[PDB]
Amino acid sequence: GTFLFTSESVGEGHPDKICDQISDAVLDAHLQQDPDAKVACETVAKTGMILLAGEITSRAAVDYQKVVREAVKHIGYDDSSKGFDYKTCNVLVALEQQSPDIAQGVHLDRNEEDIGAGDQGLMFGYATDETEECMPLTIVLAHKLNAKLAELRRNGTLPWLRPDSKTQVTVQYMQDRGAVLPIRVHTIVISVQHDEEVCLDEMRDALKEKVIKAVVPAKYLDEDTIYHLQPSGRFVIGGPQGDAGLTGRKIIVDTYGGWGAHGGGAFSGKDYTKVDRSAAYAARWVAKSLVKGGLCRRVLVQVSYAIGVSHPLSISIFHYGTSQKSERELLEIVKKNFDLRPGVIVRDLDLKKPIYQRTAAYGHFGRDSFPWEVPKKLKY
Amino acid sequence: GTFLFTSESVGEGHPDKICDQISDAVLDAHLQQDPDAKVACETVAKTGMILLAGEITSRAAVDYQKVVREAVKHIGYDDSSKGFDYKTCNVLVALEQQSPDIAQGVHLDRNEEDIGAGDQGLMFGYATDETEECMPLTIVLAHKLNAKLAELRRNGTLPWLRPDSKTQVTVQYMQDRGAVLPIRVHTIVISVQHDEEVCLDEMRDALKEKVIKAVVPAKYLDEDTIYHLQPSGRFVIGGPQGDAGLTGRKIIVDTYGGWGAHGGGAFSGKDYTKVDRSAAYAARWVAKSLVKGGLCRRVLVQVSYAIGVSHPLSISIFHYGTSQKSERELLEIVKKNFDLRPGVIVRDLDLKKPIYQRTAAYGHFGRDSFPWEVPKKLKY
Ligand SMILES: CSC[C@H]1O[C@@H](n2cnc3c(N)ncnc32)[C@H](O)[C@@H]1O
Ligand SMILES: CSC[C@H]1O[C@@H](n2cnc3c(N)ncnc32)[C@H](O)[C@@H]1O
Ligand SMILES: [K+]
Ligand SMILES: [K+]
Ligand SMILES: [Mg+2]
Ligand SMILES: [Mg+2]
Ligand code: NA
Ligand code: NA
Ligand code: NA
Ligand code: NA
Repeated sequence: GTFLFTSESVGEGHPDKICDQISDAVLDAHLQQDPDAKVACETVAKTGMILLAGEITSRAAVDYQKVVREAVKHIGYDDSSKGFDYKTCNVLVALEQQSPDIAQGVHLDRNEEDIGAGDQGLMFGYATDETEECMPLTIVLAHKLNAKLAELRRNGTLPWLRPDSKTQVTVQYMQDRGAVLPIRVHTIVISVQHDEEVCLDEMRDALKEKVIKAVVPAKYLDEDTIYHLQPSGRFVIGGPQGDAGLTGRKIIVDTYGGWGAHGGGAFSGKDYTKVDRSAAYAARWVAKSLVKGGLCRRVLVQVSYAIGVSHPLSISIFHYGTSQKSERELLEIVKKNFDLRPGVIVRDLDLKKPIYQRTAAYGHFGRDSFPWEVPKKLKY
Repeated sequence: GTFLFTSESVGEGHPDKICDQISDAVLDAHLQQDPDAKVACETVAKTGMILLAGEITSRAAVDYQKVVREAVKHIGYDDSSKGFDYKTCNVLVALEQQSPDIAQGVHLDRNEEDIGAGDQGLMFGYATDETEECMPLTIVLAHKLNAKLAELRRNGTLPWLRPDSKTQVTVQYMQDRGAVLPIRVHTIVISVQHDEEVCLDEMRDALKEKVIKAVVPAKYLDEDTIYHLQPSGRFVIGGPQGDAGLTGRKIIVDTYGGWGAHGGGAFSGKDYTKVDRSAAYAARWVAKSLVKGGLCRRVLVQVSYAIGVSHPLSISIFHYGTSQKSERELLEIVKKNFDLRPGVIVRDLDLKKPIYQRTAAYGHFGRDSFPWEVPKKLKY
């Protein structure tokens, strides 16, 4: 009756995550001045380079040099010895206006509530009662391991740490009438960029004692748990120098860690009219509302859109057998309680607010009581 | 008992797909000369620009200008009137060697069969008996609609078509003891870039009569089917000019269209040591082998790895209730019949062969009898 499931997370300095954070720093900078900015900002990172490419139509005056460099500073890349330095790297900009053909078909001369979806696409939300925050334990633990690394880097207790990290957690679960129950941690991987001086044994001991034991409850760890700590043996070169980064290349880290499903679209760098983001946030909100409302223990929600059309083309509910109500009944409850037009989601979830950089590391869900994490009280 | 499910596909000229195809053209060019090339080539596209960024260590001598421009030519962007021209666009290259720290931890001085995984990560394979090729009908139809557009563009019967397109198909299904049975097509979306002269009514009529009816069996279409054809109303600006493209931004189009699951890693531009690709191909091979072997009607396979470690850290089988055998029994069959070390997968699936550009549009699975699509006969 038991099975394994694995999820990963990455740190703030993983090169793809750098790009997500920069893209959302750009979005936030625009929204601070123009709440209706149309933003589709992709970021690419390689040795010494941040490139911004995409489409922005906005009344804001944004200093891209400053915004990019401040984001990199916050992440911690502040010296050539670390492989990347916000003070001295190249920032290149290839940004144009939003296509007028898109604008006319999506939002021009439309009532805000009746704005069209900014694109076609499909999106999923997911929730599971296995944690209070309604997220899979595998990814929660993986994120917290990366957060702990950043904490110990920033507080100076492990000064050999650098910002680029990856973690991976395999949990053994039991099945429980469609719900899942975590039993134990089967395997943990941690890889983190480090300075030239620290030895492998010092790092592996610190990762076990000061990172894993600080994060993972002892009840989940036992004599059989497998640890792969600095498994490559050496990780001095890191950040964009070690591996090119791009926005939207961590979409499973950003969401459910392999659980649930994904429609494919990236979140970062996009304003609310891009339903890839807003409708995925709304679908999470629906899923979490169903679980916290006691209607089911685990649920997957699909929605889809066509460019220029406000109402979703399809809505689907999959409850894994964890409700007394049928999926059809849950779908009817959802349709009676939620309006998933993007021009309504923006109001319900306050999606013109410049909080997006905060979403761009450690997952978009299960944290911080963002609006999509506050369940809606359902009438049925 | 019925539900809706939606999947999308994109055409060869969608800007993200352009990048996937270029990344895999670069990979193939290296593999033609050096079967052991280490390749991690990301591509970015915006108005007038293809940028290559990443890491390649190879004995090949590759003319990146030629390889990139030939790929864009094949896609069909050959004139400024179409928004992009292989003859005149900018090709910029930011390629460095593979990090020596990665190389030493993954493959240097290792027996090929015992090469480490090139990264940590998780990967999924999926198969469903609802089509002969063991793929979801929603995405099969979505891909075929894009292929039909390209066919009618290239044969001159719809000369107003351009290469950038997106499609989306919503199917109504019945549940059948964990398997799924397609009933009818509920909604179809098609958006395709077009010339300045053709009118909306001509396009919508052609898309219904010459594209949809040519692709979708009439038995699935009825008076209730909803058609969103050129729903934005105008799509003259397209390709990278309309929307920036990046490699690895169509990972759900590349795989199962929202069905199954995804571990997050992109395929294109990566040689076999990157388990994001090779282990996902192997997991598809496992899933399809289980379904074609009669052991189940629908199955999801998870595998995961740590950088530098050859054997997977976890393997999991989820059969949706579609087998008489337990998931544990299927897992034991898989473990007895498959060796999922990357240095064995490469031999079984012939992954040094330069066929990767062929995988980079219309999905990596369900087509062309690639090695991962030829089931393994299972002993149990
Ligand atoms: C293996 S390259 C993909 C990711 O793995 C990490 N990485 C880079 N170099 C190493 C290394 N030497 N050892 C382990 N992980 C690494 C970085 O987070 C990078 O973005
Ligand atoms: C809306 S931008 C995202 C994708 O949608 C497509 N697209 C671009 N412009 C339009 C348009 N005017 N109408 C419909 N789809 C478009 C292109 O495939 C692009 O990559
Ligand atoms: K990369
Ligand atoms: K884009
Ligand atoms: Mg990456
Ligand atoms: Mg895209
Ligand atoms: Na274990
Ligand atoms: Na819509
Ligand atoms: Na319909
Ligand atoms: Na491994």
